[PDB]
Amino acid sequence: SHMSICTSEEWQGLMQFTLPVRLCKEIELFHFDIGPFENMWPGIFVYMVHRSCGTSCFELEKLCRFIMSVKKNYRRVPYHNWKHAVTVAHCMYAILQNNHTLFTDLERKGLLIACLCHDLDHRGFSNSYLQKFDHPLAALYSTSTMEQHHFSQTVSILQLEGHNIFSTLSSSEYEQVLEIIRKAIIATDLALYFGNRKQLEEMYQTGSLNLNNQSHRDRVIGLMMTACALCSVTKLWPVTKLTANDIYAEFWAEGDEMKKLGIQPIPMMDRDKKDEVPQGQLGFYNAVAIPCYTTLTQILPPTEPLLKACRDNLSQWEKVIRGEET
Ligand SMILES: [Mg+2]
Repeated sequence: SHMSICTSEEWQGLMQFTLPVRLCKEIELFHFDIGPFENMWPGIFVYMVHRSCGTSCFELEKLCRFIMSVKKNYRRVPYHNWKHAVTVAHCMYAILQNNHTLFTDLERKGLLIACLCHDLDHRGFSNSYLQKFDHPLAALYSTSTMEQHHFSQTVSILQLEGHNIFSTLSSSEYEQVLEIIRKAIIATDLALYFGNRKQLEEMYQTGSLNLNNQSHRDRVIGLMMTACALCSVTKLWPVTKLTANDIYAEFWAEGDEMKKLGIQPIPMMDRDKKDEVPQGQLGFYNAVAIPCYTTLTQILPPTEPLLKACRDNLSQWEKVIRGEET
């Protein structure tokens, strides 16, 4: 399937990697920023998998090959890259650690892997772009185009020799974890978030939400995936601000291509309309981020720190709009 594969030096190096003692405590916190520790990113993921799922959950050799090959199949784009993948996986780790027994062993291992793989082989182009210009991917995947591709990429990596970390699961559990991963990755398509959140909010307010109901579990997991995928808005302001720079760098490049195809891009993707960014961020926080973390906190009380951090960043964008930026 034209997948990149890690080298022996790469996965063997990870196998011997040891995570500094000081970071063990930091990694448990919601606001942890992996940014200053690039060389340790693969190791941080191994650590989280081991703490959440156990050191024997996966054959170590296979897990290290899987991780280093996943890294190699993320592209050098400004935002939807390897750093983003590990950042999202860490948010999931923090959510799971704080709500551990609400999720099964199968779900925790599937969700950590889904987060690491949720944007696999992203090229820096949105579903809007692929569908507007009839990219082959849009023909193959009519909706949630890039997300269906990310899942396909995930399965392709598992299919590489010695990379299938899930093979030791019974045939029933194997099928189940692949479905958990497929649904989780598809849920990262923000187009689906709006309806999912509205539904969950109503089930919560009316008291019909039932975690013993599979469809309800699927929706809760979907909201968790959205929360993790957007977690840059829950970091300390300087981190959130720096990440916004990368997000827009990617958007502006897409907008440049649209102009070449004769189409005016939306203002958010127009590098000649940067003055509109602060209000654009306000709109995103009000329509997507705040409601997401608000409903997540209602369903999973321990995730409240994400909501508090999101609210703090909304306030920061409001300060920018008032001309108080430093
Ligand atoms: Mg995505």
